[PDB]
Amino acid sequence: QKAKIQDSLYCAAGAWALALAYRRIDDDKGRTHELEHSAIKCMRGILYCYMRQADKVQQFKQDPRPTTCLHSVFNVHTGDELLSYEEYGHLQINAVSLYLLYLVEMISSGLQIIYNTDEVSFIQNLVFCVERVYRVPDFGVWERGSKYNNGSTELHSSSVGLAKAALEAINGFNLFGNQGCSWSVIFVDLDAHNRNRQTLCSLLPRESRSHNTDAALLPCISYPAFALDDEVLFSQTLDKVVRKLKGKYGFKRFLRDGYRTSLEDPNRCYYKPAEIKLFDGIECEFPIFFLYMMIDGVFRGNPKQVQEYQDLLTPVLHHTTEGYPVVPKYYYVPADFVEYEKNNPGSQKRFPSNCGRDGKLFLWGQALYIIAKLLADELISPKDIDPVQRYVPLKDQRNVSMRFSNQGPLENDLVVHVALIAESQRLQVFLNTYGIQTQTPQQVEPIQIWPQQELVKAYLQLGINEKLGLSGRPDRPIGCLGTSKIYRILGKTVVCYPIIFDLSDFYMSQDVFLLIDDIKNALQFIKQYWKMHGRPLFLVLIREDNIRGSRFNPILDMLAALKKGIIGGVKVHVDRLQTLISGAVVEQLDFLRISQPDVNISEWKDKPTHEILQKLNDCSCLASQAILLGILLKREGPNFITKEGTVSDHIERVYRRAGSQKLWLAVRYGAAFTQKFSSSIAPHITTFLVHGKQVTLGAFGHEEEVISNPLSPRVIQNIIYYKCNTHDEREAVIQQELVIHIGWIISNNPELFSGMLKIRIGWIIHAMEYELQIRGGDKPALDLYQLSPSEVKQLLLDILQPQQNGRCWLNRRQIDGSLNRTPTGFYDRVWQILERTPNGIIVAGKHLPQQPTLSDMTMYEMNFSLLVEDTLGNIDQPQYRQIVVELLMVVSIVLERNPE
Amino acid sequence: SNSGVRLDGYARLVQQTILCHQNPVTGLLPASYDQKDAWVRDNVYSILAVWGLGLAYRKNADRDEDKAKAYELEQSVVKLMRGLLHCMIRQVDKVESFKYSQSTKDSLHAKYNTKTCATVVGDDQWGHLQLDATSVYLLFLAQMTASGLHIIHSLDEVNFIQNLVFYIEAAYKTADFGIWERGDKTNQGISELNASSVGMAKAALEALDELDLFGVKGGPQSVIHVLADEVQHCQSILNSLLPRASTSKEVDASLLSVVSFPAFAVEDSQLVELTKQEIITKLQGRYGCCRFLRDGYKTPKEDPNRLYYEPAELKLFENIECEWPLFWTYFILDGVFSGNAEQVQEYKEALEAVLIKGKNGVPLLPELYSVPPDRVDEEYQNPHTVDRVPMGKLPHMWGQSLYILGSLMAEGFLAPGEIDPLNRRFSTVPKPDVVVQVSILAETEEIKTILKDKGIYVETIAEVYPIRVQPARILSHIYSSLGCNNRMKLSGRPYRHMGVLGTSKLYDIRKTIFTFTPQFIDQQQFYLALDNKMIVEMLRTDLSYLCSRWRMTGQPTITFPISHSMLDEDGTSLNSSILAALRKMQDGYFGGARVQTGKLSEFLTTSCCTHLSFMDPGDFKALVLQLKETSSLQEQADILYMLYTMKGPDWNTELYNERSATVRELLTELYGKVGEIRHWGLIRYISGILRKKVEALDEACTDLLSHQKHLTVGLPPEPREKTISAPLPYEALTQLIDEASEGDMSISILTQEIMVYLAMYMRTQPGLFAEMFRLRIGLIIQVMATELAHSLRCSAEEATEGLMNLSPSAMKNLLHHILSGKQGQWQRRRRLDGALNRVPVGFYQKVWKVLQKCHGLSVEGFVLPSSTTREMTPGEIKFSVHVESVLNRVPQPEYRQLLVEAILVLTMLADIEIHSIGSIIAVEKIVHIANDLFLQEQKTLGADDTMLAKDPASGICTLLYDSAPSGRFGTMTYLSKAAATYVQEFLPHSICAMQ
Repeated sequence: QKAKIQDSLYCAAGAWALALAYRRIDDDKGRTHELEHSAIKCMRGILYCYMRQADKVQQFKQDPRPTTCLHSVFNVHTGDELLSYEEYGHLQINAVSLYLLYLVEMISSGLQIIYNTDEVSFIQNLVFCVERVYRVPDFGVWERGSKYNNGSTELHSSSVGLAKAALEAINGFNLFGNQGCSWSVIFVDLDAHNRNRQTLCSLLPRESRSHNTDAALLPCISYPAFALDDEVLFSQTLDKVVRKLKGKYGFKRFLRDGYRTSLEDPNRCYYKPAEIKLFDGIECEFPIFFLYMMIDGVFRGNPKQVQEYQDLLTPVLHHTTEGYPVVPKYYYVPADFVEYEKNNPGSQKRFPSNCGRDGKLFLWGQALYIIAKLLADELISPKDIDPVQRYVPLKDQRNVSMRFSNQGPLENDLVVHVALIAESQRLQVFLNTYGIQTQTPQQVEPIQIWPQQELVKAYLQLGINEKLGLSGRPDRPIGCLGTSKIYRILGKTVVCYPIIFDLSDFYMSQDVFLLIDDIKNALQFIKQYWKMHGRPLFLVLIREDNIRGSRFNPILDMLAALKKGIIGGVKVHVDRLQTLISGAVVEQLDFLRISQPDVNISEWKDKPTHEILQKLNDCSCLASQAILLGILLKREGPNFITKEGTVSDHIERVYRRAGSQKLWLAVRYGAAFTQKFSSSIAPHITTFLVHGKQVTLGAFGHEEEVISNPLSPRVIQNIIYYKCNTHDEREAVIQQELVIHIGWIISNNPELFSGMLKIRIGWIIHAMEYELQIRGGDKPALDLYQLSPSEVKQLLLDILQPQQNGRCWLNRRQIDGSLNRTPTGFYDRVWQILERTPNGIIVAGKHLPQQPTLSDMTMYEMNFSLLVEDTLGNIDQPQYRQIVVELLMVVSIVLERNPE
Repeated sequence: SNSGVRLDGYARLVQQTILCHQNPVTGLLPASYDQKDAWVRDNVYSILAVWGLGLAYRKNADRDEDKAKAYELEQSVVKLMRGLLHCMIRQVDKVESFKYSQSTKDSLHAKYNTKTCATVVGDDQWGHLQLDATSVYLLFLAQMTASGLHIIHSLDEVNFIQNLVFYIEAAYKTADFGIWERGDKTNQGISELNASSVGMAKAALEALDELDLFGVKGGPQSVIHVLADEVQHCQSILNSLLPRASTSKEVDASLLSVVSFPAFAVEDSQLVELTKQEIITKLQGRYGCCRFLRDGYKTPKEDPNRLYYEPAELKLFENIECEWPLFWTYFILDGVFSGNAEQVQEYKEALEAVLIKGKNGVPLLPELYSVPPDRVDEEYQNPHTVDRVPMGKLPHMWGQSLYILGSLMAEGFLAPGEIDPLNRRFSTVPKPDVVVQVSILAETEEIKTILKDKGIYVETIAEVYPIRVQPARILSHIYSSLGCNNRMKLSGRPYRHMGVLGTSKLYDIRKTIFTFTPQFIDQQQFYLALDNKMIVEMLRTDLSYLCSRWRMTGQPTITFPISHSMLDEDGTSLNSSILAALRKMQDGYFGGARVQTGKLSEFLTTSCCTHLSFMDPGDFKALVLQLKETSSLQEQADILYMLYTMKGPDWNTELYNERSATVRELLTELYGKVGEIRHWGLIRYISGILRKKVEALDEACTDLLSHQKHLTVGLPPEPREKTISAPLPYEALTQLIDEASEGDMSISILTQEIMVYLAMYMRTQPGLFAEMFRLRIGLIIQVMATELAHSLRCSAEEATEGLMNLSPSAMKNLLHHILSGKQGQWQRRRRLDGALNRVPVGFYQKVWKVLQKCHGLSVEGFVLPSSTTREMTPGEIKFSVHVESVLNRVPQPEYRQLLVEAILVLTMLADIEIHSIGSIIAVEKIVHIANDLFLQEQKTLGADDTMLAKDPASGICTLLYDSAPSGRFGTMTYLSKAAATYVQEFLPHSICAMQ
């Protein structure tokens, strides 16, 4: 009574392929009829089964968790669940993505599967749910996830690749087929596609952290997907998988795999540690992947691979009573050759499975076999089986959408359009007096300029259905690529500017250098991740408060450079908005129509309420006012009433006044009051996680929290703010500034953080303060809370530098140890040391027994690196740790140079 | 344009009315109100409006928007269609169980659920039997798939539809709860046949004759195959019972749907006009029409929280029947359909006055209008005068959809020929006649020589090697394999007797031509085919029946082999009857049809051929010795019967030392020896031992029941006597006949023979059964045995022995003579009348009229109270049943008849006077007074005592029995004098008679 999704879907695809093959006969006697209707019935059934569960989709749309994951296995007799989610996991996205890709495939073919508008809304909700696949770990195609099989989830490249392919294919397509006007389209966000592509390109070399190579990579990089457009990296991946996974009887799933082998017993779902070491060398064999390699070869026009793989497949294939071809599932070795096989790999002969003689079949296997034989017999053409041109040759890759630019693959010379708009007439005339031309918005009456929240509320409006219960698109910020387009709402043109220009309660937005660097970064990002037809539109706004006297020079220089035409190697164009908007494609949104301080903490802590209120009244210092407000809120509460309204309103007013006055300590203290956070921490933490680094939040010398997997923003905010309440006052904004700066630097200068594994903001800022104190020398060390954003950025870039001689070597050792620097190749040196260390290594009271780490671990896997970092991190003195690692490197060199 | 505005308005109305509760995913609309249920009939009927609207869009679309609108409407239709199909295909076990035997327990549920398509109720909480819903569903499915929508995807659905065809094909002899889910007229529902279900099913079976479900791109196996005899049986049943909906209901309004827009199945348009005029003159009201007389639904009485009506509907449900505008909105469509326009305007103006405007100002059809609870007495004296008030649910999707479809039809946007691409509007076009082809062949060379001797040229079974002939039981066994699936546990069509309509047409099986002989020349089933005269009469009636309808294309073809049994005793010449019949069927006129002769070579080029595709490949030893040595058929049959009963049901007799001769084998062999002698004295005896059953007994039985007649098996008295008031399955009927006949064995055979004879008599001459209300086979046996005894002047045993020895033609003639009706002279006819209780035509009405003016009529203690006159009506059967039960207490037939003339003379005499007797009347006392007066008059004349004799147990003179009815000395005058004297005896000293 158990049914999978992948096998039935593959069988339906094979039946559709056979129907398309037989369609070429006008006297078919209706044989195409039953195959097409079988495909339609299968797809209607799977769609009905998906739509049966509705609460889980809504729950997953908000809080993605294994509890709220959509079920993947259910009874085939009545379409109901039979097994609890505590024994399966049920979390799997590759099936949904593959189903979407195939359904759009047959819709483009000419088949009819959808009937009413409700299914369109369901498809929209499914797309919204699968947009967030790049963060949540999956159980994997093989259901086992990690090779240890203990009950943990890890990221898989194949799932994200399939998601990217489906997201690209579903964009801008009419779902009803031949007929459709305004209720058959699909809307796609480019930011999700860009993030998925980035995650692929980062994680593509290694399928997972715990898996160097698996055989499941082929379908993601073969006919079912066609997702890897890198040729050379494709060639190296194919060569690696072929070399490491080739077998006499086919392809194994991956190395050290005891799946249904002779030693495996049906009594323990989770494998005990060190059993994987015993499980090697007896891995089961799957010949189905010969068929996939046959498919890849025939689409690549290489008959030599076709003939070699056909010759290899001929003897292993089995026959029925009538001689029908049979492809068994897996191959196993008898118990007699358990040890003899280990000495000589492949010397002995394996035995066929139960589903290789009679009474049992592997329908997925015969489906792939029949489709491969159909393609090999040349009964159809590759274009017929792929009407949506998923795979294209190198000479046709010139003017495709969402993949390549019109300039060619190995070219980047995009020109970006930028529009100049003023804000006030006085500022406009002042700029005109200096030659800078700008337009105040009141002469742009036909066109309307709106902020970014109009678009998010509009996107929240769509995708709402009353019968089922639907919240539509979640309220999320829109990236610069989305806002670079032009919109039409109710027949009125709408243009928006990037979120960097809007007023921000934070303080670093008042620095001209930070804004210049940010706008340059945005321009680069637009240049390098733009592929849509038509030049992008960029809107820039200048406020009269930005000039603020002597600060008016750098903005003049930037505007002059913008007028010149080139900004750091990026070509730019400037003209009036009316000419740019005219003659350009505008995208339509028609869904809406259808639908020093003198006050100290200790001295004034015990003062009465009225005295503190009077002191607040008669004092003008900002720091004293802020500290009195803090004492009042800590003692009385935020709901207290003061002379200037409520406590919260007074805090907001004084914080805004400090931000206008640019008192960095005052604005940071007010920000700590406001209980606010940036809306970009999650991208930084997830990109740090996918890079391979680790992030720890805490204070130097105090408790620290380690993060190893992506987490919801609520939990991270809670833990960081409880820590903040425990130890200090103005730190929260400090770690915010450091983390945003570090993320930006790693985004634009990734090689600067080379050698980093565990990044610790507290140790970084302590090293920063120590270096600043050294630079001060005789003069007292300047307080870090009063440093401008430009100064902290410059000091961070200076301390993050590779460093040179001249300074005291002790300071270099301290800063290296604080950053937890490690030499390149240290981990492999430690591993080769332990392999040649019969007893072990004991440092600072920690023991590293050789037997468990040799029987559990291998060369390049990350778990050893984590363990060695854990045992190394017990050293209190960072320079002592650096001395220890240098000693380890010297020992490794001297021992490897002489084996005697 | 104006048409665009009107179509937009109609689409908006449909969207706001019916589509708002479409319930996607499942596709099942709720069955109105807050009931949370889905009735199949309402879901089927609620799609016609959307369907017609989409077809109106499709022809005039010519634009992307209208193309998309038509597409979405068609996709919604197919969604709803598949939603209906899924619930039934989920329940194949029940249809498989129903395919064998008939019962309510193994029937499909009538109320399916919402999402997940589950069950809501069990099998003992609702009436789960509605053939009309399934039939009308399949009719619209055929119409839609003929239109050009793909509804069927998988081939297993074809097998399921084929199984459902057999599920509904037995509607002409299966009783159902009814369209109203209320059983018969009163509650405590008993299954009873109605004309609506049969009429609905006839067109449904007709529609799927060859209509493939795969469209123009089908294959060799894409067409549903249906027979033809069931359609003719349904048509005959409908024609017999068209004026009245059922035997308990005088008229139902639901007959309009059968004889209007959905499923035109009716002929002889005079009956159409008659039933329309009758329904108009009897069921028309003020703001609507009623379903049928005496229904209490939604009444200020009845205690609505209670079911199972108590038998006290005297006047609590008279002339207060609420209303039903559904049959009103039927009339507008019926009128606008064919050629009528002024009636359409009249009905539109009538119905526009009774509409209710709700939200947004849109038409809304109320369900019914209820009489106010206070103004009830006035309506009893002035019917259809008191105003009514709306009450009950009114989201009536059925009526609104039909009304909007009718309005769209009348607007002229859509043509009548588009709704029905099958062209069902021409069922009233007469068909002139058909020509029947008959082929003759000889079994052996001797027969061919004999036929050529008299000038008849034929051919044997040889010389025509390309064609083959075999009996029709092989054909039925072949038919028993259609629509068979092993994965779905489907056993295909069950075995049934094959009609003459199917054997007439030619057949193709694996590039071969086959011909099947008629079933009545089968001598291995029954012996009634051993008579040449009967063979002639079955040929005549079968040719007449074949030439009557013949609704299938091409000319017929009948094969009539000549057997060895139809030669003379010498075996050197055919019988005179056979030669005469051959000469009559030559020259092109035999019976009542034109018959053309020839050879199969000429007939093959002009004859219908049916291509078949589903058969393509994918001390007892002392007794045995005594039996062996003894001779004579009597001892043979006796010893075999004793051995079979005692130890030989299947035991081997070991009479042959080399072949194991079982008892059944010996009895089967004895038939061959009996056949030559033509001894009709033991063939029945052995047939009773082998328990041979006649085919099509249930069809003849239901034909007898359909004529408002009550059947009865078993000789008197009670409780051995039974009453078959409803159709029964073949096994139940056979078991009932067995238990009624007891161990006499031959009684069952003679009862079956009489039943067959009466069935054949009913169709030809349905006029000899008047004045007769309860048929009694046992009484017929007693009467016929007594008649033969009187004719032969022998004892009862000799009369019976001569009775069994008579040929079937002798029984035919004698039964016809008895039915026709053609001292010791008057007593015989009097006894025959008493035995057959041939009451006059207007007896019950006059009895009721007299009972209206008296407290009752006592008959020897038993009393007929006058309170029954208000509990019943003269047209009802129960009053007649009680009257007969009162009259049949006395055993003597002469007593029954004399009571009859006495009560009649009281009836005639009651008209003259205008008074109320106010007393109970004893008929026996009047008869005794009349007899005493006759005795006194005869004594006064001077007749000697010998003629004024006294019967041993009567007290009535035999000369009074012998007296003729009329005349100046008849019994009628004495009865009138006695009745008048008795009336005077209980009268207040004043007659005051005038006329």
